[PDB]
Amino acid sequence: LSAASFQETTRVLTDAAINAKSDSLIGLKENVIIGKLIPAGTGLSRYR
DNA sequence: AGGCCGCTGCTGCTCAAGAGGGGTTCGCGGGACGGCATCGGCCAATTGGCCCGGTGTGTCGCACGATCTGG
Repeated sequence: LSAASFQETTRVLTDAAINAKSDSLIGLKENVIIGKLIPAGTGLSRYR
C-alpha cells in the first residue's frame, strides 16, 4: 500500500498481485489511508 | 563454422434515402359504477345558573366613649 502510494503504482500493484502479498498495517501511511489511529504519539495502546 | 563472452548502440519507462408491414404504448375521452360526503331535525343529558332556607363567623359602616399627642 505504501509503495503503491509513493510512485510507480502500476508496477508495484502488478508485482504485489502475483506474490499475493499481505499488508499488516504497521506503518503511518497505511493507517492514514484506511482512516484509523496512527501507531505513534497518543495512538499507542500503552496510553489508551 | 558454430558456440559463446563480452562490448556497444538502440530503445523504452518514470520523476519533474426512402417506402411498406406489424405489434405495442399511451393518450384521450368516455362513461359506468360504487362509494362516501353534506344538510333539516332533536331531545333530554353532564356542567353551570339561580335561587329558598337556616343560622354563624367574620369584614365593613357607622354611633358612644377613653387616651394621647400636638396645637
